[PDB]
Amino acid sequence: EEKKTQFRKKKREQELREMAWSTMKQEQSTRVKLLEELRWRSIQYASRGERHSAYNEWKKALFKPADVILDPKTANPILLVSEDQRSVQRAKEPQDLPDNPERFNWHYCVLGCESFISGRHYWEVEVGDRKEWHIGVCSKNVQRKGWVKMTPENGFWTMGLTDGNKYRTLTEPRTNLKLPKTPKKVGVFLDYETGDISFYNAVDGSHIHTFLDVSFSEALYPVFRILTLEPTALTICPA
Amino acid sequence: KEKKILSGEKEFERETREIALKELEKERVQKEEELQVKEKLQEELRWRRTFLHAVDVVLDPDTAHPDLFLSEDRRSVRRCPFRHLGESVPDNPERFDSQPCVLGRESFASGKHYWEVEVENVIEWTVGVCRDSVERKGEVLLIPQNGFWTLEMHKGQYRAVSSPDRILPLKESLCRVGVFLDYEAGDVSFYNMRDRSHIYTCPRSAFSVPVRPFFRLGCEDSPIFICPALTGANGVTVPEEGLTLHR
Amino acid sequence: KEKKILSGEKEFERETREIALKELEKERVQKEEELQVKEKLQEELRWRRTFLHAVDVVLDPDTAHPDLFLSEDRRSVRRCPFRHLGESVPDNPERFDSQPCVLGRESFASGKHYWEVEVENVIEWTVGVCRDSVERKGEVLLIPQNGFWTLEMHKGQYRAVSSPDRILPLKESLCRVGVFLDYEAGDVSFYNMRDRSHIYTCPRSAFSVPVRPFFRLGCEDSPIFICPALTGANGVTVPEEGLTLHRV
Amino acid sequence: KEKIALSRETEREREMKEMGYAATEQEISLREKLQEELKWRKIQYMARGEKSLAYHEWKMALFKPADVILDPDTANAILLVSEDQRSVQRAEEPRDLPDNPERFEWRYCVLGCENFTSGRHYWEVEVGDRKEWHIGVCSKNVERKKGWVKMTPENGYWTMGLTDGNKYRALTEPRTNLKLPEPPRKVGIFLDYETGEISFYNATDGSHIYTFPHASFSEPLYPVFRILTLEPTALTIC
Ligand SMILES: C/C(=C/COP(=O)(O)OP(=O)(O)O)CO
Repeated sequence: EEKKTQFRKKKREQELREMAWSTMKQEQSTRVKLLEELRWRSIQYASRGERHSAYNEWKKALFKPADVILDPKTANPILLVSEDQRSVQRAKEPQDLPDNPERFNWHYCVLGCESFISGRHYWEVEVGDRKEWHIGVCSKNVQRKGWVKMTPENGFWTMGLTDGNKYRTLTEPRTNLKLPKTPKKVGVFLDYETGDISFYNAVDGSHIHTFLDVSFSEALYPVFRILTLEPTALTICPA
Repeated sequence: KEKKILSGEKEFERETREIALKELEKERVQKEEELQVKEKLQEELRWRRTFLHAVDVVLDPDTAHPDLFLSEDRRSVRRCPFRHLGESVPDNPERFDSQPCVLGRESFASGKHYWEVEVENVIEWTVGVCRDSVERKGEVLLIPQNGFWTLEMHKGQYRAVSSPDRILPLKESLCRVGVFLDYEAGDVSFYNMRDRSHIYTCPRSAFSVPVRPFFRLGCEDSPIFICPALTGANGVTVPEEGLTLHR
Repeated sequence: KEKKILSGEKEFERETREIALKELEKERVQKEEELQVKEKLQEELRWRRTFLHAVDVVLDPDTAHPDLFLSEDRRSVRRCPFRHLGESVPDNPERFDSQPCVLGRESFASGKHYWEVEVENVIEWTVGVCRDSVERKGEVLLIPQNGFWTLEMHKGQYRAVSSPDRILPLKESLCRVGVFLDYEAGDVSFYNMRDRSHIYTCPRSAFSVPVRPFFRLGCEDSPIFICPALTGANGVTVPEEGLTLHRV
Repeated sequence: KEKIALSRETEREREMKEMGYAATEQEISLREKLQEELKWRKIQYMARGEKSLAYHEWKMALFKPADVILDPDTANAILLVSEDQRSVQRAEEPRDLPDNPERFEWRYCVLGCENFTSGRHYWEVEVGDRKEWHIGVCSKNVERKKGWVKMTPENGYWTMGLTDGNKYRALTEPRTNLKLPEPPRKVGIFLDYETGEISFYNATDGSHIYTFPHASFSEPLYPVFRILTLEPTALTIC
């Protein structure tokens, strides 16, 4: 009878050996992936790389392109969305639309369609020669009915321009940014596991701002905000 | 007979299934009808929620400081020179003891409201809004961190939330002042009701509790008047010739 | 053999029964919550209209005369001669072509409303309330018989519903005028807005039809302004110091 | 024979499992080392945005510290090296020294004993209120006799000098002058042989000063200190 028990133990321990080898293989793959990723990170950080010889390269290497589409079901009744679902405009008078429980009734915000759970993504937005805008990311369980301050402690990570000359990031209390140039296109980058949100200038390559060391526990959406009536619209560059 | 008797209850089980199913059916239809009526009510509220209301305030003689004299209509007050020579006013928990202040009687929790006050021929006064849960015994500081949103006149200058570093550069003396409240936006605004010109707007803050009007009088022997709401011609007779110049 | 299978299925049948009971109690608790929210809704509706409503008046350009000039915000009107000539204005069934009058955009069915008008230096004006089923194509006398409840100024005197035996003995010039409406009591009143004093009240009548604001401008190039409702600070940004002396 | 065969197969599978686990441990150790380096570089770059106090921590991690000892046999006649072989002060007149090919006949340069074949290294030198000096690295194959070798980064010399206390300029073509509002009193030199990078930093507040162009190395280098003006302020190495 001891032979049968030895056979059973041999089978079980063989299965443990198989699981050990599988763990080994995942470890090796993770190591080689981390090595190549670190090389790409090094060439990205290498200097203040701004002569386009890196920005395109490291953006296509370490971040995947995302297609962002605007849904009318979230827009405040003031806003207008195009047939391509790419641009946003402000109307003179509010429209008459039903009060579904996923619409911004007070703020002037429109959300995207898809959510982000894990990974590294990016997108590009055209601001043109506007005088007022705010862009960023937001959580899913944020408050949509009423007034709530746009703050990371409430679920908003945004920045933008007001008054035609004042650039700022929306924190408690608000801070002032000092740029030596006029951004015309803005690139937004998101890294989930690390907790990194980055705003870049997409025409030359300079660096604007970075939210870092934040623990996300839910899903994230892109968010846009406008407050003025202008002949210029907010365009989302396709990819 | 065990098989037969144990199979005898399949009809009972079927009956129980049946009654459960019909109960589910009337539950479905009933809840659908109730949902329809609720939807109609919600539509009416959505239409009616975007209006501005003009209110009329009557003062509350329970929170009044022991040294304040109110008119019989409860629409004017004055600060009297130690009128308590033989008068006793008991100290209930809702009565101010060290501050000469009066509160309104209505509590708001939604929507937009506004009202008007006449401050002509007065020297020091304070007008604004306050939370109902504010400390009333002992000296307190009228600061938005405690729940007070006020505008004041002090030593010939116009003061904001009572920080002495943001005096306002007004051009003439104020005669009629308007207070405007928007609850869902954390909006408290002060207007001048001669040109209907915007004067001041306080930083937005979440209320989370009902709010009440707040008046404070700092001078001696001087009245403040609250303008009543427009009532038209109710309680009076309109002759066929018409009513002209009613007082 | 059938007894064992019968016992095996009987336990499953008895086990599947309680599905009904959790379904039932969940239905009951949800019903209780819905009834609570409905009663709160009804209570706040009852706390709703018994109030006074300050209205935001915007004029519609499909009722105006082919002679009046309107502002781009639809809150001002003036009378100008030989400016719209050569421009084809459609002949609508609701267009005025007899008298220079404009109507408001909102209709009223119940409750109390009031608004204000600015008549600083206009020489001939008429303001009031008209039924939305009045004659628009003919020279209708502005009298309460056809459905006009108005106040006007004519050649330097303030007069009532336009019977010339109702001259109002005013004592000062009128700069801002308030108009008040109460549907249930059939009440239309006119107020002087400098000190909030009463000017006139029209004889009681039943409307039975939705009513609208009504403005008529005489021979004068001076425009008339309608005071907008108080908005506060919506659509603007508030710093941590506050918003001071805001001019649009 | 069957029971012992099953037992020995069990022992063989046990050995399989244990060496698989050992290889797993070595692999996770390598991965964790890579993770540490990645995070160190991340904060290094993020601090380089404006400024930080992190400067005097991250070098303890990325590059190994220096014990640089001067070589008197490479010391020029007009410079006297202290007995510690750590600091050198310019002397008035070239002392009695036999001709040495390692000694710069025209340049007033001193080379250290050790050789930087590979790896990453750094060192700080205090200047205080120094009026003129030149700092950097140079290779062995270069010319140490002819004085006509101009200052370019491609002759084996990676150097920069401060002159008058108001031009902190690199020894390249053209005369690249770099602006620096605050006159530092201690400067750090960072060498990366694998990628051929030279970094010139200020050891007061972690202010970036200069980055050389990406030219790959081909030979181990040696430290170079050049003094052309006699000034009481000296140079000390840390
Ligand atoms: C109407 C506007 C509200 C802005 O309120 P805030 O005062 O919070 O402005 P900000 O400091 O930029 O967050 C957006 O709808």
